[PDB]
Amino acid sequence: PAKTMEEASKRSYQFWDTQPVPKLGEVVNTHGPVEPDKDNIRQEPYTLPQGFTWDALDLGDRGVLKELYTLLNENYVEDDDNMFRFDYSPEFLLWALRPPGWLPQWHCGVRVVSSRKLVGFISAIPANIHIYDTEKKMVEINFLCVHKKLRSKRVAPVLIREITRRVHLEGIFQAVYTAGVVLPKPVGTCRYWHRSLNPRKLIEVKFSHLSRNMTMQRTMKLYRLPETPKTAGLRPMETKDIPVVHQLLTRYLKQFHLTPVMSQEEVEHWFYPQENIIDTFVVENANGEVTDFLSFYTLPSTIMNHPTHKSLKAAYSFYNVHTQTPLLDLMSDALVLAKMKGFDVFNALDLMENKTFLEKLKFGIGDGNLQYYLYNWKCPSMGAEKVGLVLQ
Amino acid sequence: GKQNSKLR
Ligand SMILES: CCCCCCCCCCCCCC(=O)SCCNC(=O)CCNC(=O)[C@H](O)C(C)(C)COP(=O)(O)OP(=O)(O)OC[C@H]1O[C@@H](n2cnc3c(N)ncnc32)[C@H](O)[C@@H]1OP(=O)(O)O
Repeated sequence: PAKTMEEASKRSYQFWDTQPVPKLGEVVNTHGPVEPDKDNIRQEPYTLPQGFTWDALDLGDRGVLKELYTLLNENYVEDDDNMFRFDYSPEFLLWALRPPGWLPQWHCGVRVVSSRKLVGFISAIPANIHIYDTEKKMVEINFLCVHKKLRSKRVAPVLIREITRRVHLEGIFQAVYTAGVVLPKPVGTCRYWHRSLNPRKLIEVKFSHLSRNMTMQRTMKLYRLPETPKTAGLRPMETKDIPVVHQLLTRYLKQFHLTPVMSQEEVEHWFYPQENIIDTFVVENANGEVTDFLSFYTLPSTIMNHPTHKSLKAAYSFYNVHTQTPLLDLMSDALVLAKMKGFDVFNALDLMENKTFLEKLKFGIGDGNLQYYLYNWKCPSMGAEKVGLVLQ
Repeated sequence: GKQNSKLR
C-alpha cells in the first residue's frame, strides 16, 4: 500500500485498474458515472480461496456481534507505527452498521470452513449523497478487514467485488468511502488533527511527544481547559430536537460539495445521544429556539504492547452546525465536554470549516491522510474545506 | 474506512 501520492505514482494497481474509478494520473473535468448501470447482475457469490466461506453476519445475535468485535479489535486499522489500533465497541458497531435502511446481506463476513473462525469482513450501508450538483442514492463502504494471518493473499479484492455485486443487486451503482491509503482516485484529501486533553497519558504512551522546548508542567498548563462549557443554553439533544437538528444540518450542509442528505429518521439515528457512542449538544437560546449544535462520537484505540496503559479514549468531531454561536465557541465547549467525559484526546479533520478553529484551539496536526473516494463517479477533486461528509 | 492518526 501507498500512504503518500509520491509512492502511489510509482505503484501499479492490478485490482483498481479493473474498477470503474478514474486513473490516478489523469485530471477529471467531467461529472457523471464512469460506466452505465448494469441491467443484469451476477447471481452467484465470487469464489473464495479453498477452505473459506461467505457468511452474512446477524449483528442482532450478541455472539456474532462479539465475533465481529474481536476480528476488528485484533485486525483492524493501526497507525503508521503499529502502536495504536481502533477498538470499535459492539454497541458502536450496531450504531454504525444498522442505520435506517440497513440490509443483512451487506454485513459480509468470511469464515474458515473447519473452525468457523471469522477472518474477513466488509460492510455497506445506504446513504443519499450530494456531490456537486447531483444527488445520488449510494452506499458507504466501511470496515473492510482481513485477518492478519490472511493478509497479502488478495482476499480484499474478493471482498470488494462481492459487496459490489450485493449492492448492484439492490439497484445501487455508486459508493463513497474513505481510506488512509492512496488509491485511484481521491475526490478529496483530508488530514486529522489532535487536541490533547490528557497530555501526561498521551506523552507516556507516545501518542504525542514532549516538545524539546517545553516542559511537562508547562505542557499541562498549555492544554488546561475550563471545568464547564461557556455557551448559554447548551444542553444534550433530546427527542423534541430531532426536527430542528435536521433543519439546521440540512441548511448548513448546502455550502459544501460532498455531503450526506439525511432523512429525519437518519438524523435521529446519527445524532440522538447514546452514552459511549455519540454525543450531541444543542444550543437552546433565551427564546427557546435551538440555533446551534455540536456532536462527537466515541472511538477508543488499543495501545499495543504497553504494560500499564491499555486503551486511548478518543472523541471524534462529527457534525457541528452554527448559526448564532461562533464555531470557535462551539468547539471550545466540545473540548470541555469531552474532557468532562474522560476523553484523552479530541480528533478532528480539516474538512468543512474546521481549519478556522484547529490552530486557535491548540490542535496539533496528525500524521498521514484520510482520502475520500467515490466509486463509479467522475467529478473534479475538491479541497478539504469543501468536503462535508464524516464517516464512522 | 478510517485512518488511524497520531500526532506528527
Ligand atoms: C456500487 C457498490 C460499490 C461498492 C464497493 C466500493 C469500493 C470499496 C473499496 C473498499 C473501501 C474500504 C473502506 C475501508 O473500510 S478503509 C479500512 C481498511 N481496513 C484496514 O486498513 C484494516 C487493516 N488492514 C486489513 O484488514 C487489510 O490490510 C486490507 C483488508 C485493508 C487489505 O487486505 P490485504 O492487505 O490482504 O491486501 P490483499 O492482498 O488482499 O489485496 C491488495 C489489493 O487491495 C488493495 N487495497 C489495500 N487496502 C485497501 C483498502 N483499504 N481499500 C481498498 N483497497 C485496498 C491493494 O491496493 C491491492 O489493490 P491493487 O493495488 O492491486 O489495485
